[PDB]
Amino acid sequence: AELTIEDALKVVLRTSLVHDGLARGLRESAKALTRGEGQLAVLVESVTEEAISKLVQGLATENNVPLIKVADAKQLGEWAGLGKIDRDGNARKVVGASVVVVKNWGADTQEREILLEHFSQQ
Amino acid sequence: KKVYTTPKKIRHKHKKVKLAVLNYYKVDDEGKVAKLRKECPNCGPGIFLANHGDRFYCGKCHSTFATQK
Ligand SMILES: [Mg+2]
Ligand SMILES: [Zn+2]
Repeated sequence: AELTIEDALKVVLRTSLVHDGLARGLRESAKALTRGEGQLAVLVESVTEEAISKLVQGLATENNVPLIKVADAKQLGEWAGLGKIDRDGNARKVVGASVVVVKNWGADTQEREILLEHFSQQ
Repeated sequence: KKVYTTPKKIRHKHKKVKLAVLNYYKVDDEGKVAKLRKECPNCGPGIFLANHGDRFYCGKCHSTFATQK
């Protein structure tokens, strides 16, 4: 299986982390959405009380929609790298990443862009 | 050496009374958003006013408001 299984969002996130352009957490994400900063939106599916998700949706709506599904949040966090050192390989203490919004991007083109386009044009 | 004085009253740095998912902002419909209080005029939107009895301020500019809202 050569085709990516929604692995042109995770990569983007990683890139952002590397270059320091991630609005992780909710307030930060909201802020990003509000001004010329928040370009891609990343909201958790499994949200208790549905409230955070709703908020995120609202934010997305407000001017320009940059949203996507997200696979449980924890996975995303893991991919990003939430934990120092963590032995030789893997073995990171699990953390729920919560709401994330992308600033900067950094890396250009590749499959992420395509995915974004697909999400957009309907 | 000389002995230390000992009045008694000690003062520690406050732990801050941290709170998140704060009851500011709202949504009624679902699609659109309904902002509570107001955003900053000086800085861009995303930052929110502090509301008191005819007294306001904001933290990104440490504290610099005067006019009511
Ligand atoms: Mg002394
Ligand atoms: Zn301010």
